Amino acid sequence: NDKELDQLLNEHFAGRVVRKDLTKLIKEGANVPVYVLEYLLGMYCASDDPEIIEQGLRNVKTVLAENYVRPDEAEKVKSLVRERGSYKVIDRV
Amino acid sequence: ESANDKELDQLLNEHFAGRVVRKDLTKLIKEGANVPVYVLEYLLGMYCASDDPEIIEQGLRNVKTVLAENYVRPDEAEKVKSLVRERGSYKVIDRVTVKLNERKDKYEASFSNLGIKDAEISAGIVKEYEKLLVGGIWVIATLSYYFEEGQTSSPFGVSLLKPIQMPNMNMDELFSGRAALSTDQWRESLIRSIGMEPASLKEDVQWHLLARMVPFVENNYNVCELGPRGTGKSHIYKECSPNSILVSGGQTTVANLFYNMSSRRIGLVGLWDVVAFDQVAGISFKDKDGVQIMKDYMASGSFARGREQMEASASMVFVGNINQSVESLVKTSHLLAPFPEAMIDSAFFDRFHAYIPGWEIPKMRPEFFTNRYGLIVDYLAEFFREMRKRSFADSIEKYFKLGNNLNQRDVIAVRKTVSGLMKLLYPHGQFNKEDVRQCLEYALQVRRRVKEQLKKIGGMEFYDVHFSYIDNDTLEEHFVSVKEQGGIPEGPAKPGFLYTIGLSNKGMPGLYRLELQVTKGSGKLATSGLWNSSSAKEQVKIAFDYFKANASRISGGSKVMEHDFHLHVVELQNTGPLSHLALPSLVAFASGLLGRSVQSQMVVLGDMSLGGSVTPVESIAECLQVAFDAGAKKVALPMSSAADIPTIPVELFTKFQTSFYADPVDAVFKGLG
Repeated sequence: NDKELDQLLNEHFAGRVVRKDLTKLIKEGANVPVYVLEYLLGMYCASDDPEIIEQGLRNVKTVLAENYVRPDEAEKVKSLVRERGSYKVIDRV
Repeated sequence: ESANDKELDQLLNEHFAGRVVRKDLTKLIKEGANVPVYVLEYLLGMYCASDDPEIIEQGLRNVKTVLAENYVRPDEAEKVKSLVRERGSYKVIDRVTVKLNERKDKYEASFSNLGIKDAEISAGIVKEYEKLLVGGIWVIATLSYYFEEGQTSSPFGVSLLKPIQMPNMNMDELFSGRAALSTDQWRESLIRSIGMEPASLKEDVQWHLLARMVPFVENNYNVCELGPRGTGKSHIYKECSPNSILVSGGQTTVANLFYNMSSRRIGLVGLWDVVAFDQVAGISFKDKDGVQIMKDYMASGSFARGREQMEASASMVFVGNINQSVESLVKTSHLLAPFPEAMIDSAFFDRFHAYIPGWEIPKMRPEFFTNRYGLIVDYLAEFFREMRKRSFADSIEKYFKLGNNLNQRDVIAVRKTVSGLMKLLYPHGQFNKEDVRQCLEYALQVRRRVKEQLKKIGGMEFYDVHFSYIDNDTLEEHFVSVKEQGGIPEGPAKPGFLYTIGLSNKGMPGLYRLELQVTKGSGKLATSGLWNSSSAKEQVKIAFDYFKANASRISGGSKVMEHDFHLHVVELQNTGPLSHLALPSLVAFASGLLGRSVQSQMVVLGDMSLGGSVTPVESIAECLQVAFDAGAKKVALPMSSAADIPTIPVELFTKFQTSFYADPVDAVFKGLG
């Protein structure tokens, strides 16, 4: 029935279920709120295949690592925007 | 030794060419210089070619001449400005930061000592050295002045600029160098890198020195260290790191430390990698919520101020002086009595990921300062800063599991400390099981010390202080002791104390202390410190059942069913778990329930079955020798063990008042007198 519950929630609350335990694997260390990671894994979950879950989890880790805007380097980021014309960053807007 | 020292020197010169220097000559310059040490390191790296004494001395002359000529005294600062205007250009040494004035779309450099705040600098200089944009670096600069009437920009411009710190980091080369060296060589070189003599220090002191470096590599990694004066606790945080700040006096307002709402600016915890509070005895915050904000940040790594929650990665260190003896402090409030009373709170100390026993380190003496090659301080600091970005706390799950005594906070603390040590010693990521073994043992021990102190403060809630780790291959559970603190006293103790001797699981004779606490209850039995052993719990249950069975013969009216008993096993020699504990448990129950103190300096030997059958003392001579070593004056033995008395040495046997009982009840009677 648990799988039936997951089916029903996916049917009626699509994109709102995140398979809690997975996010704990990312509590290894980060600088991002838990619910943000929840939403990211929700978008990148794709399916229930463990291989696909692991691959999307790796993609999420890499995405968080690549674009963080750690405050001390914030000014530097400005220059990267000014020199390159455009730059992608993760931040609270 | 000397050959090893020299070959290490060529290894450093080979794999870290241009990043190593004889650090002794540095103290030849330091005294007459206001410049931070790492700048001197970089300059000597630039101005020294080889080990020719003439070359070394001439390079030292050159460096002194450069510093004397081009330094800017703060009071002299205004003078320099005029010198720029009259001569058109002027060369200075100063720490420069850069910000992008988006209103003018131009790069403005700020000279902190000189007082200039918006000197125009070209985009090329900015692009060459991105470190200018992070926290500003010490550079040699060529100021230029150019004013036209009606202009709006700052008339000071910078034409030439050369950094005087390591501008870029190549950790691929660092990994190559580390892989090219042994673990012992790497650790010894790291110890040299802070200017200390590796050969003059013990291994334990080296590991505590590395524990000092740990806060530079793990985010939000708190640590507290109290010790005798003169051990150089504050040297590393104040001089040998541009990524650390030693807040003096501990007195800091929450607006400066964490967040200033008026300026909408983050405090120190967002600017520096390590914030070290010197001489914690003076810590006291004007606003009472300051301790609350510290607790929140230390617990979660982020703090909420007003309506906004903000994260910070600063690692907090608390260094303090100890004015008493080591042991005298143990019998004080606990160990952190030096800490201010406003900071004496169980929830506060529960956040400390580590205690560093600053007392064991020998006082700093000039022969402890190395004269050999070591990494440039700036290079080491950049290494630490980059290593902050990685994670290695998952290494334990490859080989070991944590014990069941560790709650989530203890688990987090031990993972953080293991990760920090692992990053310090093995940045390259290649390591074996025994290395992780050593690091995990160290982390568990240092966390356990905080656990003991917090237990001494809080009573019962933090009882699980028997931290241990389980191998994944042999499933052998290794327990870690505080060693230092975990070193027979004198006079009768209160009922519930007794000292027993037995062969551990390794078959070695060892001493253990049994602790019984009796409260009003319903005959329930609780156990702690039994190494989670099913067997030891079984003998404890056997002893409790036998005591319940023969309560009338011993108590004479005292009711077992009306009182709850809690027993605790403390191993004072780290020999291993003991299974032979039935008779000492029975004597414990008898002493605790009757309220009678056991005879002073008596060690009970032998064991019993559930029916009360007494067993002969295994390794009687060795156990007696151990009793003599620990200070036992009286011994209680089974009658059947008397057959092994002729095997006892005469001189050993003459030292004790030997008691032979017959059955466990007679053992009780002998014990209680």
